[PDB]
Amino acid sequence: KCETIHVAIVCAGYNASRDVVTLVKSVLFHRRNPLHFHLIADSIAEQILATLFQTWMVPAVRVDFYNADELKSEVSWIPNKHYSGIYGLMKLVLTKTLPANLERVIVLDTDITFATDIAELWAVFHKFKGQQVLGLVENQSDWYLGPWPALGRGYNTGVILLLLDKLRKMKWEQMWRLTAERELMGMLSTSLADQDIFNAVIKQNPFLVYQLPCFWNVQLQCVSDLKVIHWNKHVEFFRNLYLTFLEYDGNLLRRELFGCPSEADVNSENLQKQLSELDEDDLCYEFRRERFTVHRTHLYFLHYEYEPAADSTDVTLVAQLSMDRLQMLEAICKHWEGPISLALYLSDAEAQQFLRYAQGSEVLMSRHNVGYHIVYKEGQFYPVNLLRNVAMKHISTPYMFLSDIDFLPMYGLYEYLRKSVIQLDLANTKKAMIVPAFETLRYRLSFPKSKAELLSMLDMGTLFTFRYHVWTKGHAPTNFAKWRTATTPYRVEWEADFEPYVVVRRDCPEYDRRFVGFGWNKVAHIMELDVQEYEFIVLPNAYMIHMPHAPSFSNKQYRICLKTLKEEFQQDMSRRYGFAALKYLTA
Amino acid sequence: KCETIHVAIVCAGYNASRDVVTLVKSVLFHRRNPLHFHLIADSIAEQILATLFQTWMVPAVRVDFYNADELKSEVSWIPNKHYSGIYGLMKLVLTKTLPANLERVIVLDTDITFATDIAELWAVFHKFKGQQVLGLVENQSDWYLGNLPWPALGRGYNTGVILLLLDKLRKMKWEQMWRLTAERELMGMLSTSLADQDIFNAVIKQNPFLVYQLPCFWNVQLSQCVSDLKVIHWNKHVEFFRNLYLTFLEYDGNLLRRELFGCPSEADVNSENLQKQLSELDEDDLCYEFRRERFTVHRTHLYFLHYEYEPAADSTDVTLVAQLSMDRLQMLEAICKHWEGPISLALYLSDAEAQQFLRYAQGSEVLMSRHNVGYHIVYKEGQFYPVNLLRNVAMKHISTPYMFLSDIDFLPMYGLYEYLRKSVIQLDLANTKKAMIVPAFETLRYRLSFPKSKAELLSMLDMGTLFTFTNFAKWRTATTPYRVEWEADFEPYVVVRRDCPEYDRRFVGFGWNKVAHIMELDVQEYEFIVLPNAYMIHMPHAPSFDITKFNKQYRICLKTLKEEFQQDMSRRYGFAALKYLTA
Ligand SMILES: *[C@@H]1O[C@H](CO)[C@@H](O)[C@H](O)[C@H]1NC(C)=O
Ligand SMILES: *[C@@H]1O[C@H](CO)[C@@H](O)[C@H](O)[C@H]1NC(C)=O
Ligand SMILES: [Mn+2]
Ligand SMILES: [Mn+2]
Repeated sequence: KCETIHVAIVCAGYNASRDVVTLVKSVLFHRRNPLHFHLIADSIAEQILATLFQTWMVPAVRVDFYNADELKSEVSWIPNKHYSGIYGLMKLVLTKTLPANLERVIVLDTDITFATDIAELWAVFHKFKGQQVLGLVENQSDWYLGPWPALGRGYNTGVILLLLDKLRKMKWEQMWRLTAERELMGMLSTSLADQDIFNAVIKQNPFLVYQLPCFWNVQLQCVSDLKVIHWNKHVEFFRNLYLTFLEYDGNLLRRELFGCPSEADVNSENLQKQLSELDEDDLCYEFRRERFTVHRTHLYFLHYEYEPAADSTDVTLVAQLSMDRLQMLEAICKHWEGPISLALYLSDAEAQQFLRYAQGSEVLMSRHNVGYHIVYKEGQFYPVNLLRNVAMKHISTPYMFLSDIDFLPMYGLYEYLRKSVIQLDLANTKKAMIVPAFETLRYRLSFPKSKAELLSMLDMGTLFTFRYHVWTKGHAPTNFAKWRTATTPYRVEWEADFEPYVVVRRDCPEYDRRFVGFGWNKVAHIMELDVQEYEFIVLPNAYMIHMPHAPSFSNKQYRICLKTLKEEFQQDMSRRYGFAALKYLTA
Repeated sequence: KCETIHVAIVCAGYNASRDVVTLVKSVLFHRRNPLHFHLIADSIAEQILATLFQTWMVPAVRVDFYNADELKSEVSWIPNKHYSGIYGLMKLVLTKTLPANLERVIVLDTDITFATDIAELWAVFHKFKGQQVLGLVENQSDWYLGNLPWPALGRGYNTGVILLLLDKLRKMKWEQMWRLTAERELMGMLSTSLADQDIFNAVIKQNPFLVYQLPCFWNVQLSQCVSDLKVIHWNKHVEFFRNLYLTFLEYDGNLLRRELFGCPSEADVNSENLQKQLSELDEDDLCYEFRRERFTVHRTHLYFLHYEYEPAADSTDVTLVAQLSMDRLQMLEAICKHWEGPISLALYLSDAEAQQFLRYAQGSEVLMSRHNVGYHIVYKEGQFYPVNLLRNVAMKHISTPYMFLSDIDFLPMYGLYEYLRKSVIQLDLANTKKAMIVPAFETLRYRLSFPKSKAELLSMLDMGTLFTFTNFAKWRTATTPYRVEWEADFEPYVVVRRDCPEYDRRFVGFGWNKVAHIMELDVQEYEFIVLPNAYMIHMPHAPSFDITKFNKQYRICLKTLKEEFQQDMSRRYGFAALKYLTA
């Protein structure tokens, strides 16, 4: 029928989070039933996958999280060759942690790929008989034939089918615990973690197992017949399946399936709401719809480790990019030694291309303090403020430096900003520190190593003020004339369309998502800063340089619609704040 | 069983060719039986689809072509408001054109998508009874029920999906039957609005016993009856069906090369030679992947977009030839602004990227205004950028006697096209083996004012904003084309006769690909002539993913491929080759 199929997965860390996304893409493509994922996760996986599934909005898919750390005390007495083995052991205790009403589940490891509809494997449960409660595929390796005890060749636990009711009725907890203790007296440690334990139980209790055909867990023989693949001539085809699912557009999987009632979690309810309230006749409909659009988000795509800073002064460089600016990553890493947060607007293919590039970069693999957040492409305009908000929400520091992927910061800018947060008393007062922005017209080989070199180059016409030839306003309030000779930080007041690059405390106002596509977004943000009486201080020894780039993908209606978005922003601001808004409209 | 299912499709033109590839993807994803396609095609479709199925190498799939142009006289007497309707009319004559041994077929239109195994529809033939020979789904529009009309029975029927019992149709003298009906109706109605469909309906009006009505769900006309829907007919609830269409558009066609699990096929001979060549290789060699990719066959889709070439009066027309990946799509409009003559492009894409490119072109006025650009899709496969396969695909399929072998990242000078034509006449390229060199420069400025004369070019060089990409002084001041000799690692951009030697397919990835090509031109005694007034400029761009590929072993293997080229050259030619080794 439309019965819901229940899938339990243990997943800890960043790699497992990626891998489970790939598994889930595989199940969804061929699925025809509702799905309920029970993710037993550590804190890292729980955060990443929680946000991921919230923003994915897959119809008819429920996801429950179970804290895996709170489970280690159940299996930590069983020694393992690899510490990660403890997570494997946790399958043994699913009967305890899963809800009591849940009668049967399919357990999968993260390196499993589906090649068919999961309803078939789920249907195999009906062929169980009597005291059969475990469904497993023979271990296709000769590990147990030549080592913990096993029944014949033994069984692989990458794919397990559990009758939870019967397992609870048989008091499975006591049984596997006794078996484990009894065998652990002789064998000192488990090599293959849960797998070992399971085989011993099935060896001791050969009535428990129902052997699944080889083809429900193809451990990489028996291409039509192969249905579930397990990684560790026909290999090239399956590697192409795996690559096909890595790169397959997750957004295509939001497809609804009738016959079955769908569930719109809570975010989908409100999205449907907002898209209904809209005026379809209005010619800026795409702008309003992308004001409310929800993108798949995969936080912390790569391994991440932040080292707690002594001071409460640490600063994160925050930026966003699409694939055409991948070239900037390493450059920034050479110039900025502190933590970095990046929102990357990619397609799934581009996400995996980025994966390969980053793993093949010495600088990127040596940096563990850069969080790379993937916002998957959707719709027609570059959601610059969505991206900025995603990057700036997920930082590990009290202060952040809001930059572009296209600037290279001054060498030593990071430590200088920390000294500045101390010097300008950013801990006790509401201030926005400005980093003066300059530009170059072609890539250069010697980067200025001092403000004196900066000034010499500027006097030769090889460096210029940022956007100097198009919008001299926007950075003119910085006053580069007095910055030139200044030695003390100095205060500047707000002017129309002013758009500096600032370092601020992390809980500052976010960007307004109504301004999709290229427009007056940063200007609106700076106005938001100025109403809340953020003080604009220019730093006498800081600077950043914009690298030249080709334009990225100008209809008259688009100009008109931006103008209407600007108007509606000023009107929501007049209502939002009050008399304070007036000094900005006269601009 | 392993019984073969026969599918006949009428396809003319470029749009139809893309659409039929989509149809075939959807059939292959669900098929479990061998397949035999009967493609009734105009010349364009025959060229396109012949190459596509040759390179696709789908197991257990046979493809026969029937020249549709030689069939026009069968139906041209039936006037239509659309000339394209003529190809529709050709369904009426399948009993004549399909082979005599062929008992039954499924006829499909190009805009059909399958959602299930085609053997189910094929089995529906067994429910036919008595004098029934035509299987059709009711027409879901109200076209025949009112003024929005040819005679029809009730709703009428949709002709996008038809089941034909060819034996009984031949015994019934079906040709005279529908012809009689067409003429009788044609005396009253002056022309057909919907072509073959009308005539079919007229027959069913006159002969209501012929039809077996298929359920609506074998031909869902979209312009309700979701699990039960099996075949979709294209023309809120839309998003589900467009997502199926997107899912088949984006599916990796190469995955459909999987073997038929129950039935042994023979994969013609293109797989026979691929298998031979991949067996003869030495797997112990550390450049095995390069050698394996020397012979890989990539799925190829020539003329992915509408193409229309205007025959040149004189025999001097030149084609700009180039290759690109998705990351350089931005360049197309620029090249079209600089080169008004014909263009042939090899695009190394995935299926998703191919459909994204379709969208991009559909939204570009400069690209839609140009009908003289051929877009050839070489679908990605393997590990290295098959640059010379790409160049060869692009340069073989041109419409002109001469070709300009360029790179996607240069913009040619304005008016280069006419200059090259005038040059082929003055340098007598019709009677002699010559390679005209187009001097290539480069800029590091991203906001460049493109020089509109050689004098402006030279000033920009004198101010340091342009630089070379020989005696530049001889070119600087030259006014006559001049001859230059070959030198080590020589690599100019040349305009040559269309039958010059092709690129050597062993050079996968970036290395001595062009060096070897130019070296071939020099052994076959082409003259290198520099044009004094031609030039093209390299525009700065973000790097591609070549930047990732270029492992130590990859450097070693590229140098090894150069060595092996020189060695095969010494064997093929002789002492004339030695002067290139001494370099
Ligand atoms: C996770 O993958 C990264 C590279 O993608 C690797 O450096 C790291 O060691 C992996 N973590 C493991 C194997 O625990
Ligand atoms: C072919 O399809 C394209 C869509 O890309 C359309 O713009 C064009 O008008 C079509 N031409 C014909 C003759 O159907
Ligand atoms: Mn910029
Ligand atoms: Mn280039």
